[PDB]
Amino acid sequence: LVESGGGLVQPGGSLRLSCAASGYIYSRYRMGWYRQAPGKGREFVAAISGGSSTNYADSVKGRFTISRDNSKNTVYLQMNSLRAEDTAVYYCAAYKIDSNPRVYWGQGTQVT
Amino acid sequence: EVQLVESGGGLVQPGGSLRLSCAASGFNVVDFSLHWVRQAPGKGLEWVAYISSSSGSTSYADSVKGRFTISADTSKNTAYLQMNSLRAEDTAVYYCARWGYWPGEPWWKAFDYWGQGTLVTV
Amino acid sequence: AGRHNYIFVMIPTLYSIIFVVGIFGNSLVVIVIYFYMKLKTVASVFLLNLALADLCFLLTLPLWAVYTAMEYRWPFGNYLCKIASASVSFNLYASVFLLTCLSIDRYLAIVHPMRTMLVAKVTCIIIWLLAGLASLPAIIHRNVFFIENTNITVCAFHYESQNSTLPIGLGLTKNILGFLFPFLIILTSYTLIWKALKKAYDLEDNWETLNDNLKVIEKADNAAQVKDALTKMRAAALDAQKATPMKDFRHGFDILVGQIDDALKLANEGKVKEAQAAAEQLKTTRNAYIQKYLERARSTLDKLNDDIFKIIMAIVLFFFFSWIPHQIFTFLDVLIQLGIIRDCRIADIVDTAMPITICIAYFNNCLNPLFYGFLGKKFKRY
Amino acid sequence: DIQMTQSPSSLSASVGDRVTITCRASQSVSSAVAWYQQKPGKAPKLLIYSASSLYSGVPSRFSGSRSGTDFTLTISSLQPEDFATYYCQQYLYYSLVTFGQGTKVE
Ligand SMILES: CCCCc1nc(Cl)c(CO)n1Cc1ccc(-c2ccccc2-c2nn[nH]n2)cc1
Repeated sequence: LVESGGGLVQPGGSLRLSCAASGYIYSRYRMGWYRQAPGKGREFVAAISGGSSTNYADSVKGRFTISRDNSKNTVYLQMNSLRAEDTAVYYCAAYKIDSNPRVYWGQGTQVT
Repeated sequence: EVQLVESGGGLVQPGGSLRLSCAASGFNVVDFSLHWVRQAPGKGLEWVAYISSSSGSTSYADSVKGRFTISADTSKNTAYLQMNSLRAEDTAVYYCARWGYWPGEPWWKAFDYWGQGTLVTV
Repeated sequence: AGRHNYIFVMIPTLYSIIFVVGIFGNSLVVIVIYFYMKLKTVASVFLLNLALADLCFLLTLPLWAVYTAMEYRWPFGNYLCKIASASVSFNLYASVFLLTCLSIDRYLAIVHPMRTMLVAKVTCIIIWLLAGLASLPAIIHRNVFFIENTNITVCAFHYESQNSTLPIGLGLTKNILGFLFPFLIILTSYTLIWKALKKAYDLEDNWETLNDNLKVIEKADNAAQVKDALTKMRAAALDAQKATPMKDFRHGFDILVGQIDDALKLANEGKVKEAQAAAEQLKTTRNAYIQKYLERARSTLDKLNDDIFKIIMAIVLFFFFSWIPHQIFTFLDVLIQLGIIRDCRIADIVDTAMPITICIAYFNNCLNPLFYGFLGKKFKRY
Repeated sequence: DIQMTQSPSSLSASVGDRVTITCRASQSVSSAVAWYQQKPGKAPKLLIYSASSLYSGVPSRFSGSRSGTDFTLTISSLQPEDFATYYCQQYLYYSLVTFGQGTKVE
């Protein structure tokens, strides 16, 4: 069970894509965001957990900031300069790599 | 109902004789074996002897073999037992019991109906 | 963490030794069953299909060997990530279904000894189709996943949420369809086997007591050895009458005890010569009513002498003994997925012992051929 | 000469207790064991024939089981009327009848 959030905005604007997760899918699972551009596959956008340092895509490091919250069990993505081809649908994945690897996807939210 | 009644009990000096008779009713001796189980005053039950009227068989306890003579009479539906050369140990309460024949269930029921019991003293 | 690398570097070599041992032994098993046994019985068809499923699984095993050796860096692509995991799950399901059918066949053969080779082949095809159907989650959801922004690829299980309830189902459909429902059928089919063996053994054991004591009467003329031998025969005749494998069996022993009672009659008086004359008649009664029920008791107990029963029992017992670590740990994962347990130690032990359990669970895949030559005295010559 | 031995020489129990009496035979007597109950001054009454079968007209408190040569008589609830000497018996053959020694439930 992985939630989602966010919406559309004019170019140059900012908005906080949110994604809450269950206690299982948050504590031990590396929670991250993947963008699936139209006519293209999903690509890494962010990640905040999983016992590893936070990671941003080289194309988004300038104006992206993924955040978390230990209380409400949520993860937020803070875009700053939404321009160029950032118009896409963002999936909130929580992958845990083990001998039975799992990738918990989520409902996508169209952003423009 | 089927009942068994004893008789012939009494007091006699050792070496005497008694005619302990086990009368039967309801059933017939021709289809049942009339045994004899005795127990000394305050002691456990001990087997003595039996009669197989249909098969003409007879047997005795080891302490009783060669001492007492047993017999049955199907005409009067009663059993008999003769006491010869009584001893102090022989004193007991004599119960006559009945027991079915092997083919069928009545064998498996063991001594199902016991006699009233007769007292013999030496 | 990184400490687990030292132990896990020896996982791929265990996979390789399992692969070579299985790919040799199960191939030998296939050729032996097809040539020296010619599939002349139903028990041969199921074992041959078990060997074929072992071949199918071990063919795709070395992919996971390098996958664990490369530390989860699956390079073979999506079209193999979706078929290797499918092969593994199909191997589990097909093996357990074949084992259940083998146990059911053993029960039917040694409890109800009454063209079935074609029925065996049809059931085998149905088993393969059912196992392939139960491997559908690995067909669909298994997918190559690019770890982070790097080029690392893993054959991850894609629990696409908001369209799937499966995460609960997959961990439980394995623990139920692959270990629980098969266990009940196999345990029932083998408890019933024990009951049929116990009744057959009781008749054979008690009739032996009649035989040995019968020999004692003839050889001894002490007038008391006849009593001692006859007493133990009557007690054995009564006991055997209760060892039901209907009226003929009961009526057969009612006369038998009657002859013992007749023989016991003259043993009391002292007619030793007439005692064994009545005991001699026991053979006449045996050949009429008891010998018919006496061959079935030995015939049923002779099925334990078959090497097939020895092999199947070893195969079934090891399969559920080697699957008890992983199936138990799989259920622990199911509980932890629903929030039942929120312990770091519980999560750690589940996520670190599971690599060993998978190796243990499929360790039986290279031990099935070793159960042929060890217990199959006929199979040794081949 | 099958010797029959009774373990509880004199069982002591109170009303409502669940009592057992154990019988061991010298040889094997199959399931040919009967249990009696001799109230004092009266002839014994059969309770269980064939070591496992209740007699007609007997309350279902008395239950008997056979485990090889071990024969046990069990009373589910010790009613106040079940206070008497219980006697074992083996009846493999007519001339081979040997009783137990007596367990008087007090
Ligand atoms: C000896 C076989 C080793 C298989 C294996 N070792 C490792 Cl490590 C992995 C990576 O997850 N894998 C892949 C894998 C793991 C478990 C399964 C599996 C086993 C039983 C029941 C279901 C599955 C399954 N997992 N996903 N779909 N089906 C299938 C493939």
